[PDB]
Amino acid sequence: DPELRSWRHLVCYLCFYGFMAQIRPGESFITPYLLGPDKNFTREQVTNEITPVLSYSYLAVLVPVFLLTDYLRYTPVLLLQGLSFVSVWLLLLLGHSVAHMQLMELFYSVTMAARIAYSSYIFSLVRPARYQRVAGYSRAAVLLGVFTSSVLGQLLVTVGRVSFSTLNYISLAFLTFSVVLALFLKRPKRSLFFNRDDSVLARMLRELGDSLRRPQLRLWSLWWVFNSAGYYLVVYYVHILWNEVDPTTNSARVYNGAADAASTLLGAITSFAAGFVKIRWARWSKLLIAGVTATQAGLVFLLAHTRHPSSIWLCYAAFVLFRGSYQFLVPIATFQIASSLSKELCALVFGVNTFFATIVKTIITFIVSDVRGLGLPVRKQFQLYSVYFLILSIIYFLGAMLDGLRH
Ligand SMILES: CN1c2c(O)nc(N)nc2NC[C@@H]1CNc1ccc(C(=O)N[C@@H](CCC(=O)O)C(=O)O)cc1
Repeated sequence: DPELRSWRHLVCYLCFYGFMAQIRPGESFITPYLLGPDKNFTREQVTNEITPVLSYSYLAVLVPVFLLTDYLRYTPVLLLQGLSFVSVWLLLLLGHSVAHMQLMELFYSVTMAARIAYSSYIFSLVRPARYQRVAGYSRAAVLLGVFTSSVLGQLLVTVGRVSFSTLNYISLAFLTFSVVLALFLKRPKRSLFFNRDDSVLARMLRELGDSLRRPQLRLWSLWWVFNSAGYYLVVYYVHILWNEVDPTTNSARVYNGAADAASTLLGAITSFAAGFVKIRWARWSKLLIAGVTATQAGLVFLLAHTRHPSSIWLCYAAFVLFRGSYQFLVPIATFQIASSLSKELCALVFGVNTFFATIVKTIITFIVSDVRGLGLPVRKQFQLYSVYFLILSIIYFLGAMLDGLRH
């Protein structure tokens, strides 16, 4: 056992690493960079040969990372997420082939699988009497870092007048700094599943079928599997659609970072406003899902049918409201699933729901989006995503009536 770190030097460093690990100013401007005059990629190569590999590689690495997150005690995977972000921005700046960007999506899928490597790091690092204050400060440092990277990426592009290549070298400097900050993180001695000194598995399975027959876990897991698979299929491809609506030559008029900083600012407001709604609106739960999914059905339809370049701000508003609609139902889903679950059980169910949502996301993106399937453009596949939410909101509205008139 090593020497214990100072407490104020620990929380001010977890909230500084969790702030600096989100600083990727050129993250919202990857698609205007790939579809720009610096990359030599067709519009049909980005939406049908590169971006479906993001959902393929996410399915392949979600279970290896989630096991390696708990086996390696959450410090090498926070380093793997930092080194895969450098490998994304090294393949952005030095990659020219389509296979160089399919590899880039492979490295970005490692970082998306390691998004829980920081939320579960401070869970095992901090004692439970001190955890909810540190998890409040950390989460408010993550969503401040996600906000201020899109603001810094927008101010460098619009006000600063830098190119997308220069912005990705600025983003590469903020990402090598996040690798150095991940080296000085205190590794925990025991983990939640594998490193525990002790069975854990036996207990889990035995305490699962009791919790599997809960009408709120079984309802919101089906939301997490299907209504979140269609969510991320919009977020992957909305930057390809914004490059089609307003195909500007000047990089300073792109405003992808202002539309992803506002969706983070609205995503933090609706997630805060959901915390006073998790319990008192849990009875009218299928009607809340069917009301938001039908709202997401109209916003994705509004994205797919705005064709004039002057209505690019309507496409920016129909995605800030789309991310605000989804991030409203995430604290309600996180509460109603993990209410009567253990911490080992809630880590399993949220990992299984994210895995099953990645199977649905892979099945749709192979049929609808991939060139080996249909090979649809981003407008004709956003019309299929619009009727995907409309099919889902009708199923939840029938469930809010065929289980709502039985009283
Ligand atoms: C970088 N960006 C991108 C892009 O713009 N264009 C292509 N072709 N490929 C890619 N690769 C990945 C990424 C677009 N795909 C994603 C994938 C995942 C997220 C994501 O984790 N969103 C989180 C919020 C975290 C955040 O704000 O980044 C959410 O819960 O909605 C957001 C966008």
